[PDB]
Amino acid sequence: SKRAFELQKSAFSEEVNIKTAEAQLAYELQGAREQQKIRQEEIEIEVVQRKKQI
Amino acid sequence: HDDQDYLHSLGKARTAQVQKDARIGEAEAKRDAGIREAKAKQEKVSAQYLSE
Repeated sequence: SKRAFELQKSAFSEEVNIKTAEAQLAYELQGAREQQKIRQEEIEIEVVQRKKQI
Repeated sequence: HDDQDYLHSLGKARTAQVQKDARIGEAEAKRDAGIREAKAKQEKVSAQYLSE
């Protein structure tokens, strides 16, 4: 009985840990995805500036 | 009265012969208690893990 219980508990812990591990790093994934556009505009700043430095 | 311990051993023989019965009864009782105590322990643990 102890073996059956431990096997089932470890099996459940497998996917619960998988889902958690996705959960923490979804934040970083979306943060980088947004930083793409953030830096795009932060660098378009001086593009616009140098356009009229002409 | 015997000061040579002649009759004390003759008395002690039957005391041993009854003490063997005294021990056999205790052995019966202990085995009979332990068998079903362990079995009931087994069922309760099995059900507890089933609930877990």
